[PDB]
Amino acid sequence: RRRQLIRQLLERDKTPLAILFMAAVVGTLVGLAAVAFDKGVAWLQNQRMGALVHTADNYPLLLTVAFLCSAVLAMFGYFLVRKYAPEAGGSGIPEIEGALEDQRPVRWWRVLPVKFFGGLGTLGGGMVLGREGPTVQIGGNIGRMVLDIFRLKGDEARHTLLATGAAAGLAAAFNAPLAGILFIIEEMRPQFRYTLISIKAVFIGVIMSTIMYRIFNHEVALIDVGKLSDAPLNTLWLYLILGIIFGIFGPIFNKWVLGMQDLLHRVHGGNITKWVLMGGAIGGLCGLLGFVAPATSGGGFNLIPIATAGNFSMGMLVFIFVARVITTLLCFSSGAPGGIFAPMLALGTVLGTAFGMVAVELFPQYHLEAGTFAIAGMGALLAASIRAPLTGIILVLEMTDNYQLILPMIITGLGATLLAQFTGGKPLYSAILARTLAKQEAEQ
Amino acid sequence: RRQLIRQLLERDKTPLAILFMAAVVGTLVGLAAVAFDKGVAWLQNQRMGALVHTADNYPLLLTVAFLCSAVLAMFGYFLVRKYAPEAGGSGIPEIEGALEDQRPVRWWRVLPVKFFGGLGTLGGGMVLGREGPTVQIGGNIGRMVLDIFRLKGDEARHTLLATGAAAGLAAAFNAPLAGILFIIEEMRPQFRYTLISIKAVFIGVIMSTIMYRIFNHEVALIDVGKLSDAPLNTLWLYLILGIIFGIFGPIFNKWVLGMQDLLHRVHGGNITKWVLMGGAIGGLCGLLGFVAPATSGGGFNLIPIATAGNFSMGMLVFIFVARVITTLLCFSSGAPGGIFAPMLALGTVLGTAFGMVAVELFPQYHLEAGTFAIAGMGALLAASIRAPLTGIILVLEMTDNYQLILPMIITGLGATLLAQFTGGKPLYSAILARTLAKQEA
Amino acid sequence: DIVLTQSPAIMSAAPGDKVTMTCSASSSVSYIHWYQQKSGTSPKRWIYDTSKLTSGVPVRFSGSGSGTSYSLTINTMEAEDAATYYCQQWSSHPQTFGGGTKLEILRADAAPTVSIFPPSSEQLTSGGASVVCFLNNFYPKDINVKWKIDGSERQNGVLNSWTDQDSKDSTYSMSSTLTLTKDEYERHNSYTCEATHKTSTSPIVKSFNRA
Amino acid sequence: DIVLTQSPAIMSAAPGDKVTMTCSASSSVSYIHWYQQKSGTSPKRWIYDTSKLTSGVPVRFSGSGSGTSYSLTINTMEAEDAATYYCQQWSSHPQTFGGGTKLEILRADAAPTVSIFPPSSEQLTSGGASVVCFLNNFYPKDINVKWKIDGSERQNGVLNSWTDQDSKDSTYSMSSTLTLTKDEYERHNSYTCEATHKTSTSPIVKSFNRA
Amino acid sequence: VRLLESGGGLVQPGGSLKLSCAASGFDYSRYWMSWVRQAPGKGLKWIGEINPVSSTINYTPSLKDKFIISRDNAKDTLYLQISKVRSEDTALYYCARLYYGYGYWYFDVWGAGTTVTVSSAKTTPPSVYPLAPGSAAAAASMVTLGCLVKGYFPEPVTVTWNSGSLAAGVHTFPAVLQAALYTLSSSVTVPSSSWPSETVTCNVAHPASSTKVDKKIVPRA
Amino acid sequence: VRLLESGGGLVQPGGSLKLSCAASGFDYSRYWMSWVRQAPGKGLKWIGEINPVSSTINYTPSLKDKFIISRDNAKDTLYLQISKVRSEDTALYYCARLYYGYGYWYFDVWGAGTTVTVSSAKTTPPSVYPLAPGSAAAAASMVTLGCLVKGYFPEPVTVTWNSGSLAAGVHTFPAVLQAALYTLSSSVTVPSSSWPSETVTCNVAHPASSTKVDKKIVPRA
Repeated sequence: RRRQLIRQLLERDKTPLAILFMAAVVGTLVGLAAVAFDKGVAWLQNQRMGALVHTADNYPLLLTVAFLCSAVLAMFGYFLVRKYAPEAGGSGIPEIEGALEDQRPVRWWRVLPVKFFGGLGTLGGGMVLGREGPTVQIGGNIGRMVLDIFRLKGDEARHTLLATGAAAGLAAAFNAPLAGILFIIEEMRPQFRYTLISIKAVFIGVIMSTIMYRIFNHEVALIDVGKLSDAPLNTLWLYLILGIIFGIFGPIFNKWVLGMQDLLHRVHGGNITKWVLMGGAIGGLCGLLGFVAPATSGGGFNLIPIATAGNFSMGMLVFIFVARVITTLLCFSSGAPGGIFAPMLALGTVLGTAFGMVAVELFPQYHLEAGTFAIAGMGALLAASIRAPLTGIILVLEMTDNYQLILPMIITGLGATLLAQFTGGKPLYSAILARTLAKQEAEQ
Repeated sequence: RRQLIRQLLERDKTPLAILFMAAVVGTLVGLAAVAFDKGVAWLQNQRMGALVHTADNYPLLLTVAFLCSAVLAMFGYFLVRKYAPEAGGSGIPEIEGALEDQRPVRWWRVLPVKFFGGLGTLGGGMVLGREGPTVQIGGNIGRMVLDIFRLKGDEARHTLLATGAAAGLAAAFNAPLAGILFIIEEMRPQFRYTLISIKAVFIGVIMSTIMYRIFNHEVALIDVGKLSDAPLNTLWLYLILGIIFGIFGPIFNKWVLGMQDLLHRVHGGNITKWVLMGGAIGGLCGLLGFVAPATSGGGFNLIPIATAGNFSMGMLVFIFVARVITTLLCFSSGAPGGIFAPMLALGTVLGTAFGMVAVELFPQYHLEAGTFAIAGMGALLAASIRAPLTGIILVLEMTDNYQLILPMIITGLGATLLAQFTGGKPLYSAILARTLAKQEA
Repeated sequence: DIVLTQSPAIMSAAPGDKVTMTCSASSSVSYIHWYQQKSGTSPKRWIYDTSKLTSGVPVRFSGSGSGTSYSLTINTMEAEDAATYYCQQWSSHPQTFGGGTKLEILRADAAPTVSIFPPSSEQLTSGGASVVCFLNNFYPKDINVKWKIDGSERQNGVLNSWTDQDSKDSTYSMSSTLTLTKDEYERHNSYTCEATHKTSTSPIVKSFNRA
Repeated sequence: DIVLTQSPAIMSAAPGDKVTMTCSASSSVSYIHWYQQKSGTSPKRWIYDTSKLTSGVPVRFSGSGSGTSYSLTINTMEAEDAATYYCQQWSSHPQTFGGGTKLEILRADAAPTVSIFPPSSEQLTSGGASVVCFLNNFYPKDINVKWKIDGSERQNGVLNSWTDQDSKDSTYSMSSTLTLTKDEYERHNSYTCEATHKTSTSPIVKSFNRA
Repeated sequence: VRLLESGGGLVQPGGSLKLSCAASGFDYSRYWMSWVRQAPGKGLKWIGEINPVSSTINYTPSLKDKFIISRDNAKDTLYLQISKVRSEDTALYYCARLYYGYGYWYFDVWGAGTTVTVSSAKTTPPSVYPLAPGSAAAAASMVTLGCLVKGYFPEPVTVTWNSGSLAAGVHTFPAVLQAALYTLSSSVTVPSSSWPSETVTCNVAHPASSTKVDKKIVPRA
Repeated sequence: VRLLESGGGLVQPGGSLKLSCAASGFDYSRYWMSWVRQAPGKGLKWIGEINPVSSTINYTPSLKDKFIISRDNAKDTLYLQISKVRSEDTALYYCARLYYGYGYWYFDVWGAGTTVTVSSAKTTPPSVYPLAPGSAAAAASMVTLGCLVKGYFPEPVTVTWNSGSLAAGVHTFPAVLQAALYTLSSSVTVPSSSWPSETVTCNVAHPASSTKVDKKIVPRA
C-alpha cells in the first residue's frame, strides 16, 4: 500500500483541462448571475423607496404602502418557491451540501428561475436575509447546469463543478475570493469521506466570479470600517471571554432557528396559501420596519459600519439586537428564499460592539475601542451557529481588512466554536440537512 | 443515508483530551520555535562580532567569515548524519509521510538533532528557512506529548502530529492562518480521508502564535508598507507573470532534486566527505554573507529592499542567479532547514524584476514594481511546492496588502496551472516519493 | 500621442433638443473621459470610462463610442448645460485632451436693460472720466452700442465687453466704457448711450447731464 | 489609586558601581516603566514592562521585581548615568508615578572656594545693598553659612541657593546673599561670611571692610 | 476635498516661478497628482504627474527642466517649477488629483487654478470707483448699480458684492486690455426699495498685489 | 519625532489659558496624546489623555471643567484648557504620545515642556548689578567674578558671559522668590591673569519684560 502512495504522490494535483476550463465558465456565469441578482434587489428596494416618497405626507398611507409592497413581493417570492421548487426555500446551502454527498437533486431548470426571482422578491422587499443563500445555491445549480449541458462525466466533474459554483457564489456575494474557497473546503465538502473536489478548479471558478463582481461593483466596499486600532497582548483574554459568550449563545440561536421553522409550519400546515399569505405578512412587517426602525430590518450590512464606529447608544444596541434576532428568525425560519449568513454577521457586530462598550468603560488602562470587539464578534456568531470559524475569520478579514486584529478574531472565533461544542450545539447547516434528509426517510 | 444523518448530528466533536493536548503542543512548539529563532539570531551575531575583531586584514576577515560558517555547518551536518538522517534537508516531507503512517517520528532523536543541527546551519548564515526545522520539530513535539501522555487513537495520532506541524509554520512566520491552511492543503494525507481535528489544529496554532508574539511583538518579519492598488486593466499582467512562474516552477524542482543527487556522489553517503563538504558550502555562505549578503542568508532582508524597488535591474538578475545557486547547494546538500523561506525571496526578486519591465512598458497603467514583487513572492511556492492557497494566505498575512488579493491569486493560480501543464510535481510530495521508493527499492 | 478632435467646436441647441458632440481620435483609444467646464469654473469630471457618469451628473447625460470616434449625448438638453466640454484619453501615453465643444443655448428673446453711469467723483480726482453703460440680460447676443456726447456721435476711446451665456437664464450682458480726460469730458454736458437690439426697432437711449 | 514610592530619595555612588532603587506600590502592579530625567530636560523612557531596555539604552541598565515591589539596577554606573529615575505604572488606572530617585555622582571631597562681594555702586544708587557670598565647588552638598556684621551674627534678609551637582566636577556650589537698605548697610563696617563645610572644623572665613 | 493652487501671477520672460498646490480633505499620499494648464481662451494641456513616493515623475514632451514637478507629503502640497518662461507659458495652471475606473486614468478633482502672466509689465493695484445713478435716478422697481475696476495688471481680479451675501443679479465683464492695463466693471441689481436704504459694497480683490478694495456705493448728492 | 508644547506663561489666579502641543515626525492620529505636569521640583502627575478619534478623553480625579483636552489632527496639534487657575497649577506641563509593549501603557515620547506660573504678581524687569572682588582681596590663582540679577518676575532669566563664549567655570544659581520678585546670582571663575587685563561681561535676558542687558564687571576702582 506504500507502493500505491508512491504512484499517487507522483500523480498529485492533476486536473483534466476540461474540468479547469469548465470551472472558468461556471464562475463567469455565477458572477454575472450574482451581479444581476444584486442589481435586481437594489432596483426593487429603490422602487419601494420611490413610492414612500410619492406618499410622503399621509403617515398611515405611507406605513401602508411600505407594508403592501413588501407584502406583494414577499408573497411573489414565497409563491414561486412553494409552487415550483420547494428545495429553493430557506438558505439553499444545506441543499447544496447534500447534493455534494449525492443525497439531494440539483433540479436546476427549477431552482435557478425560482431562487433567483424568488429572492429578488424576498430580498428586494427588504427582508432580513442575505444574498449568500440565493447565490450559493444559484451558484451550485449553474455548476450543475453546465455539467449537464456539456455532458461531463465522472465523480470529479460532478463534485468539482458543483463546489466551484458554490464558492463563486459566496465569493460573488461578499467580494471575498478566499472566503468562497475556504467555505467549500471547511464546511461545504462531504465532511466524513474523502472526495474528488479539485481545489485548483474551485479557484479558477472564484477568480472569474470575483472579476465579474469587480467589473460592475468596482470602487465601493460592502463594509467600510477604516483601519481600526490594535489590540495589546494583555487585551487578548477579553476576546476569549467574548468568544465564550458567543459559544453559549451560538446553539441557543440554533434552537430558535430550528424550533421557529416548526412553530411557523403549524401556522400554514404546508398549505400553499397559509404560507404565501404568512409569507407576505412577515414581508410587509419588514418594509414597515425598514421605515420605522430600519436597523431592525434589511440585510444588515448598513449598520455594521455605524456600530463599529461606536455611533449607537447602549440602549439602541440592545434594541437592535433583540429586534434583529426576532426578524432574523421570522424570515429565515419561515422558509423564505435567502441566506442567514449575512444577518449573522450583523448580529455578531452588534453583540461584539455591545461587549466592547462595556469593555471600554471597565478597562480604561487598556485604551480599548469598542469597534475591535465589533470586528472580532462579527464572524463569531458564524463560528458558533454555522461552526465554520476558518471561513468566518477569513470572511471578516477580507471584508473589514483589519489584519492586525487577526489574534482577537481567531481567539474570539475559537472560543465560540469551543463553547458551542461543550454546550451541545450543532453546525446549523448540517442540522438542517439532517432534518431534511431524515424527514425524507421517516415519510416512507 | 441513515448513516449520514447519524454522522451529521455527530459532526465537529473533539474529545476534550485532544483539544487540551493540542493547546500544550502549540505552547511547546511556540517556545521551541522562539528559542530556535533566538539561537540562530545569537549565532549570526557572534559571527558579526568576530568580523569586527578582524575588521582590518581583508583576507583574514574573509577567512574567519568562512571558518565560523564552515565550523557551524559541519557541526550541523554531523549531528544530522551521526544521530538522525531523517532530520536532514527540510523535514516537511518527513512529516507528510508520518501523517500517512509511512515514516517514523523518532522524536528522542530529531528534536535535539534538528534543533541544534539547524542552529548550526541557519546560525552560520546558510540559505535555508526556519520552517523546515520548526515544522518537523513541531510534529515531533506533537509526537512526544502523544507518547509521554499515551494518547490512543488514529485521531490523537494524526491531530497532535498536524497541530504540531502547523504551530511550527505559524511560529516560523507569525502566520496563524498560513499554518492551519498548510496542514489542510498540503500536509494532510492527500488521497484518503483522515481524522485530523481542525479545531484542534487551531488551538495549537493559537498557542504557538501567542508564544511567538510574547517574545517578538512590535517587529514584523517583512515590513513593506501599504502598496498601491491594481486596476482591472492591469490584471492580465499578473497572469503573464504567473505563467512565467508556471514554467520555471518545475525547472526549479528538477535542479533541487537533481542536485540532491549530484551532491550525493561528492560524498557517496560517507559521513566525512559529507560533513566536510557540509562546512565547505557553509563556509561559502558566511563568506558571501559578507562580500554580497543578498546572495546569502535566509532572504527576508532583501524582500523589503526589493519591494520598494531599490535594486537596479542588473543587481536583481545577479541576486536571482546567485540565489538559485546558493539555494540549491544548501537544501539539495541535505543540510537541515526549509526551502520555503528562500522560495519567497526568490519569488519577490523575480516578481520585482517583472514589475520593473512592466513599469517602463506601460506608463499608462501607473504601475509600481512592488505590486509584482508581492504577487510573485508566493508564486514560486505555488509552482514548486504547489500549495497556492497556503502561499497566498502566507504572503497576505505577512505583507498585509489585502488590496492585492486578485493579482496575488491570479499570479498564484497561473503558476500552479502552468506547473501542471509542464509536468512538474509538488516538490514536497516528490521528495516523499523519492524517500518512500528508495526505502522499498 | 493620440490627437483627439472634437466635433462641433461651437454648437447651439434649444432646451428639449437631444444633443450630441464628438471626440474623434488619431489612433484607436478606449475608455475616454469627458469634462464640463462652465464659464469661469474649473473643469469637472463629467463622464468617465466612455459612459459612466460621475456622481451628481444628471442622467440626462450619456456617453458612447469606441475605436476612433466617441460621443457625448444629452437627451433633452437643459439650459444649465452651457459649458465647453473636453474629452480626454489616457489609453496611450501621454494622455491628451480634445479641442472642446462649446455648447451654447438657444432661447427666446430678451430685451436689454440699459443703465448709464457718470464718471464717479474720485475718478475725476484721478484725471480720467470713464462713462459706463450696462446693457443687461439680452437675447440674442448681437447688440449694438452707440455713444452720443452732446447729441453728436463718439467712437474714439470706447471699450466693450460681453459676458458669456448665463447658466440659468441663458442671456448675455454687455458693458460699454467711454473713456475721456477730465476736461475732454467736462467740455460737454450731455452724454447718451444708445442700444440697438432685435427686441426694439427704435434704439433704447439712456443719458445723463452733468448740469 | 495606586501610590508608588521610590526608596532612595536621593543617592550617591562612584562611577563603575552597582546601583539599585526601589519602587514599592500601595497595591499590586504589573509591568512598570522607568523614565530618566536629566537636569532641565524632557523625561525619557528607559525601562518598561518591568524590564525591557528601550532602543538606545546602554546594556548596563536593568529592571525586575513584581506585584508590590520593583527595581531599576545599574551594573557599572557611569558619568552620563546620573539623573532622576521615575518609575511609573499604568497597570491600574489612573496611572501614577513614583516620587523619583535622584542619582548622584559620589566623589572625592572638596573644601569650598569662598568669594565675598561688596554691594555694587549702582545698587546703592538705589538704596539697596546686597552682600553676595559664593561658596563655589564643594563635595558633599552639606555646608553651613553664617554672616558677621561688625563681627556680629545676623539671620535676616539672607537668601541661600545651591546649584544642583556639577557636570564637570560633580561638586556643589551655593550662594548666600544678604540684603540690607543702603542706610542699614552704611551704619556697619566689618562684613564677614562664614562657611562651615565637612572638610575642616575651623570654618573658612571670608570678609571685607568698607573703610 | 479641495485643491487650492497658488504662487502664480507675474513673471519676467526667460525667468522662473514656483507654483504650490495645497490639498486638504483626502489622504494626499495615496494619490498620484498632476498639472494641467490652459492658455487664455484655449484648451487643456497636460504638463506632468507625480506619484506619492516621488519615484515616478513623467512630464509631457518638454525640454530640460522646462518643468520640475515635486510633492511634500508632510505639507500635503504639490509643486510645479517652471524655467525659461517664454509666453507659451502664460496660462491658468490646474493641479489635479488623478484616479481611474477600469484603470484608464482620469483627472479626478481639479483645483481652481492660479494664473501666470509672462510679461515685462508691472504689478498694479486696481482703482475702484463707485457707479451710482446720476442725480436724477428715475428709480423704477429695481435699481442697478455697479463698480468700475481700472488700471490693474496682471490678471485676475475677483469682484463679489457684500462679501458674497449678494450673489443673485451680479454680472462681471471680462477685463479688456488697454496699454498693458486691464479694466472691468461689475454690475448688480437690487430692489429700489432696498437701496439707498441699505449698505451696498463691492469687494474687489487683486491677488497679484495682494490688494482688496471695498468701495461702497454712495447715491449722488 | 518632535512634540512642541507652547502657550505657557503668567496667568492671574482665577484665569484661564490654552496650552498647545504641536507635533512632527509621525502620523499624529493612531496615537493617543497625553498631558503630564510637574509641580516645580516635585512629583510627576498625569492630567489626562485623548484618543485619536477624539471620542475618548480621560482626565485625572480632577474637578468638573478644570481641564479640557482636545486635539485637531488636521493641524496636528493637541490643546489643554485649564479653567479657574490657582497656585496649585503652577507647573511644568509636558505633552506625550502614548504607547505600550505587552499592553500596559507607557508615556512614549515627551515634549520639552512649558511653564505656567499662576500669580497675581506683575511682570517686572530685572536689575543687573556686577560683582567685582573688592579693593581688599589679593588676586590668587583663579579670580571669581559675577552678577546679581535682582528683582524680576517671572522666571526665567538667561545669563551668559561674553556672549556665552566663556562657557567654562560658570554657575548661574537658582532664582529665589521673595515678596513677589525673584533674585539670582551668577559666578564665572577665570584665572588671575585673565582679568582685569581682559573684559569679562555678563549678558542677561528676561524676555518676559523685553529686558536685554549687558553689565561689565570692571574691578573695584
